[PDB]
Amino acid sequence: GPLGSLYAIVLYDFKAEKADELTTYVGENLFICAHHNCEWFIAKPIGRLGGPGLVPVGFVSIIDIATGYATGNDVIEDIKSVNLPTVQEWKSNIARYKASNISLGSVE
Repeated sequence: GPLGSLYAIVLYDFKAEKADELTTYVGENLFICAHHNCEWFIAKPIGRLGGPGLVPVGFVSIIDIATGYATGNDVIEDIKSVNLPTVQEWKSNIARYKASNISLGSVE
């Protein structure tokens, strides 16, 4: 129901090929930072001070908090849920805005 934070799950170990590509690990948990052509994703691991990076969609799945299954949904639908801005629209926001604070709710 509530949105504002989207995440994905690595079902396969990705291998950074590009010069800005990032490597991943199979059966891993991570969150998308952006999406390109609803084909590529802007990964951003914390395990290491770096990222973000480009990752394949076939190597990541979107699912809600649970054991780890596929309901049959898609990332695109989740992209419009978390207003997941395209890597192109993100890069545009980068160096555009400045660290700020926004209203936040509260509920145990």
